[PDB]
Amino acid sequence: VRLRKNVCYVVLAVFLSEQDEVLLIQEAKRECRGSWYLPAGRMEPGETIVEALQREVKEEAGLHCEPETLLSVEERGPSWVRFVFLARPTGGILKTSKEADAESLQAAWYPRTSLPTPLRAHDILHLVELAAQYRQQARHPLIL
Repeated sequence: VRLRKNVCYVVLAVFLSEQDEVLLIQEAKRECRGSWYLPAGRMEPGETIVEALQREVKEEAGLHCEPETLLSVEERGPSWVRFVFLARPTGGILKTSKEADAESLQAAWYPRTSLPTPLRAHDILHLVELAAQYRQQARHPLIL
């Protein structure tokens, strides 16, 4: 729970439902306004990694969640790190266009196979595939 001063630590949530839908958010940030991404943001000092994840999901999408696995850990140089969790919903209220504000314009569930446009960046396509693969394996355990 101690963070280095000149390091940026990011958490990102991939939700992939039993109906093969992904939870996306429509960015209110001026630097990518109206583009679509996954719930994500920067860890704050004093929070655990999973507390950060839950806060960002709640702020951006309105939902309560729990992590199911860590799907990917990425660095971009030594001063940027991202923890990409698979998460699942455990309560809260989906934050729709009714609540449009500076945290997010809306949150919405889209078919993994028919994602909205424009996407903020195309790295989440791979992160979503990781989730699809984990879900596939979980439903096909292959016990003889």
